[PDB]
Amino acid sequence: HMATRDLVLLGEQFREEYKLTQELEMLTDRLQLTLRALEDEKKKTDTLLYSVLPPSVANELRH
Amino acid sequence: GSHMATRDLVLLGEQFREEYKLTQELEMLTDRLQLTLRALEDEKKKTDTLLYSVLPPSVANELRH
Repeated sequence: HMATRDLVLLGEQFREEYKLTQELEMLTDRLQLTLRALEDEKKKTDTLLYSVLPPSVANELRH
Repeated sequence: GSHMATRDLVLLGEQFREEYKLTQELEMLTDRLQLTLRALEDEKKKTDTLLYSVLPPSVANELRH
């Protein structure tokens, strides 16, 4: 017993779930970009931390 | 000797706070992810109910086991 109402409404349910997965994709895309921004910031911080050291000590830490 | 001048110290302080700003954005985004997942769970149970509801009760009961 699937009337026209139930069929239309099932169609609308699928569409609502797609809007939500589209939001999940946008969020995860942004999360990956913000992680990359953190990686880039960290590279700068790390450089600054090495820069204040005596070179033989810096050398020793780099491995 | 080491050479951490006042400039280097101040800048390192600025590096740390720039990084906290980024981790705060990461926490916000992850919060929104979990909120969006919860809305999807809520929507999925409505869809699920609709799909059971159109079946003969016996069939739905049988699938529910």
